[PDB]
Amino acid sequence: ELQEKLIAVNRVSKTVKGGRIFSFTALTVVGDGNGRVGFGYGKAREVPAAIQKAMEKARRNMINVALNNGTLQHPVKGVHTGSRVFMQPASEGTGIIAGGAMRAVLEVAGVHNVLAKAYGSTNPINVVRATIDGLENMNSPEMVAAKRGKSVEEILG
Amino acid sequence: ARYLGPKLKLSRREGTDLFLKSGVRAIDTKCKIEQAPGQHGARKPRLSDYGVQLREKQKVRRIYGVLERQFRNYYKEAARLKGNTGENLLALLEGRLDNVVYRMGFGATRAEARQLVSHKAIMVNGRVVNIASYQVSPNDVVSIREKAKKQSRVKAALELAEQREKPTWLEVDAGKMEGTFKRKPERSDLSADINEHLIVELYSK
Amino acid sequence: SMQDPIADMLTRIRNGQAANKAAVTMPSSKLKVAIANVLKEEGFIEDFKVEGDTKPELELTLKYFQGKAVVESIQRVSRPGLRIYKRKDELPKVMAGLGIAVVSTSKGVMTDRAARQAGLGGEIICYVA
Amino acid sequence: MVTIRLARHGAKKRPFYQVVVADSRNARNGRFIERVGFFNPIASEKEEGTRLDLDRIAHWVGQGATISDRVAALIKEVNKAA
Amino acid sequence: KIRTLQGRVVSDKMEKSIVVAIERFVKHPIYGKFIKRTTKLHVHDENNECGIGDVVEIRECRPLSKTKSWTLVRVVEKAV
Amino acid sequence: ATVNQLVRKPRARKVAKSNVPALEACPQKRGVCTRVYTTTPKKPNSALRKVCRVRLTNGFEVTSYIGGEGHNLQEHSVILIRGGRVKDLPGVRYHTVRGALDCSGVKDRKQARSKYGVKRPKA
RNA sequence: UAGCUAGUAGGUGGGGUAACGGCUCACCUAGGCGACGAUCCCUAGCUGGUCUGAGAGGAUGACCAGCCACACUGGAACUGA
RNA sequence: CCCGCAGAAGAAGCACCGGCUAACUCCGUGCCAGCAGCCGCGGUAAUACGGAGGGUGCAAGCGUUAAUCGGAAUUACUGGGCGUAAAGCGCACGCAGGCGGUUUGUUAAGUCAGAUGUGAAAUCCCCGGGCUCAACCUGGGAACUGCAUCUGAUACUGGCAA
Repeated sequence: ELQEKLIAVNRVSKTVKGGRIFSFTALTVVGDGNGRVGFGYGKAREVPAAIQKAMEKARRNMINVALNNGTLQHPVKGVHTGSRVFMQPASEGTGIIAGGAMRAVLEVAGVHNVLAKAYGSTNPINVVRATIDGLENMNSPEMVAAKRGKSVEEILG
Repeated sequence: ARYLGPKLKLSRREGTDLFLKSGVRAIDTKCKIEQAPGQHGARKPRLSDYGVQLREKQKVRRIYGVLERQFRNYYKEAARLKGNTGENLLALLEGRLDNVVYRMGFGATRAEARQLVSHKAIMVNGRVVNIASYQVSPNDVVSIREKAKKQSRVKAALELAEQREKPTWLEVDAGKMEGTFKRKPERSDLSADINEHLIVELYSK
Repeated sequence: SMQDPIADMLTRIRNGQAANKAAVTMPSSKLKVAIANVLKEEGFIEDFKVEGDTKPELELTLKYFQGKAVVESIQRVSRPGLRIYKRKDELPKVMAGLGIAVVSTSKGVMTDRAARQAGLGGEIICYVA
Repeated sequence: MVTIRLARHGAKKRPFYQVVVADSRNARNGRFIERVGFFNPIASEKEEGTRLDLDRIAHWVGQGATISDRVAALIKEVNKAA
Repeated sequence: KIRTLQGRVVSDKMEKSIVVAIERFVKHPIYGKFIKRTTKLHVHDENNECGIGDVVEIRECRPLSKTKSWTLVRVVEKAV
Repeated sequence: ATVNQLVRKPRARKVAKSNVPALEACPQKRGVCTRVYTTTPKKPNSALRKVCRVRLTNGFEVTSYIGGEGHNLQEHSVILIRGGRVKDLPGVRYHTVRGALDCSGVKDRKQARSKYGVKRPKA
């Protein structure tokens, strides 16, 4: 019911007095498929422990995003540390059109539409922080009407 | 243009029954399923995100026996059509003449159905068609030609259809051998286990 | 040297929202009042004062529904170095329709939503959402 | 010299003639003023197979448009009265 | 009604003919900027009724030389 | 940026040149094929690559690589030259199409026989 | 490629063309174009269209069609609407 | 195009399998033979070479080469930057050019609305029809984002006057 998904695994080194000592860094995202997303980075000496420490970090770092019956509300930019993530509302887009580390964070959000495009850097670690940043700042018409207009009807035509 | 090969090995690579070898014996019982697509079939590969798209795209193609060139034209026709692309693409595959006769139950397998339609045994609307990829329109009727009727192939196949799921978009009488195509199939009317979500995504790259 | 008096509104409002200022003031004009009247009836600004006899000071008063800003992003479109005009069928929809686009049409200054039922477009003043 | 003639179109062994108003010095499928209808030699009983804009044809013959042999039979074939 | 175009006189010492530049306010095809373009024209008129550097009225007429297919109509807001 | 400067000087495209400057818009050419010899590769590799200089019919003098194991080229026997560099030998920009006018296919090649010009085995 | 142009820019008169027009001659005026690129060099038939591209754009002009120019090369005229 | 005869008889190959990218072992050679679009393999235990088996992809086609676009938001109008990655002229004045505080009247030049002419046909798209289906042909519509004229709107830019 949480729909876990690992994205990428990278091997890093420390270069100590004895020599190179290696370590593994993972990148996982979780999400119930109804509007909640969350990522955990994680790092350990071996791959299964580096994955598992990313299992727990993502669960406690979940954020809530309101969805328009399975798609996002409006087109939005998602700039975060050289990664210019942009997505269009794509009403009934019939399949996730998204790139690397773009599909995993979106299919756990609970979507099957919207087109995506990533500009600038394509680093997996930054773009998954770019997608959540683009998702969280979005507002739906039921709370746009609260902050301005004081009416749900006239703000959407 | 056809497969012409071991049409149970395609089910072993996909890990599910594709109804390529249904026949009289319901349970297969000779497949060695999920353990030998080849020499190294015991091992489980990593199956990356492009792989789950390619296996999903091939699985629907292995079922209906449609090649890549003809299947890609079906996707472009489903893209230009109004509504959901995956719904139209499954409707286009379910509207094929060789598919619908298997849905009528006149063929035990789709390959048997594809051979039956090619041999001028389908007599649709009083107009004989031997094209497997003939897109049947709603409220049409299909029948069996007298020169190919009751020749121990179809009566062995129509008695195999009562253990099937009884499609609700068509009606079969099996006494006059006249099958009608009432409406376009819906998403809930078909198998409902196939995921058309991965199908559209693969053709976008 | 103070080329675009409309973008002077837009940089003061946007900085007024980030600085959590309750009210802002600027030298008023007829066009400055018209856009402020559009923002008044749409829900971005509750009221504005135009006090002044020879040097009117358009005293806008910013609102905050929560600790965040009501005016999320507001941008200048019809810059004096690049004028932008749009037809009735080419009026943009900022933020999937739930964000207005102040347009200077032949009947006056109003939103893109109001201009479409008017059946005529004009100069796209700004994108406020 | 303005003439009303047929333009050979369609696939091989499936001809489709479009009755057109063109100049006699032009080609068969070449430059023309305007088209005035079509004609289907290999037709069916579906709904059609011969259609002409007779009011525009009579407009051209007042300006000296010569009617060629086949369409003159087609003008007789369309049967203005019935 | 005849289509008349405005324009300002550039050169006058041309012996019963005159050079007038027409300014057109056109949009750029790509960048969308409004660049003021200039359209010079040889305009026919009587001997000298308008000086150098003034706005005149131009209409299209029969060609009268290797250039100058446009003639003058009237002179409004004359030179100073 | 600064659109006013753009109307005075538009965006100049990145002009690009091909890696095979032998009669652009042409798949293959033939040459008189003089001086078949060998060349040692660059330092990360070590071999005795069978390379060949080609005097093309257009007047160009270029060197080409002979793919496959063994050839029958000596100072003559006009061959077919196609594009494609080596990334092992500096200067070699082309490849010899085995199975052509005067260069036979590589012997005992059962796999990838469409390349190297090898026909189907008889039985 | 920063200067180009001397029937060249315009005017008067004559001749010429189915027709205006330095189209062509006599005379006079010293004009005319050009930094919103004149002249010079290289290359290229143009367009509806084609391919690609979400779009904007980019490349392209085979086939069908419209226009142009050419008919061994250069030049010239006759017949003929 | 339809009917009759005979029988599965007359009809399947091509590329790839280290990652990018779908697919693995074994044998032989040992920085040799050779592969390779890039990263890079081969140093006597090669999923990268050659062969065998197995598999993957496409299919009367399959690979290679050549050319264009895309990815390339590495020409950024949409849609990039200039402290250290490439990028502030050493500084200043200043012509053309570009932009320009605020109020009123006027103009409608730009802008917008409507109408007319035109934007050939063929081509794209949509709704249908006809070839056994499809390719293909065809009817109608839309489109041809453009240009010109006329009638208005006067909010914004421009001209004029104060």
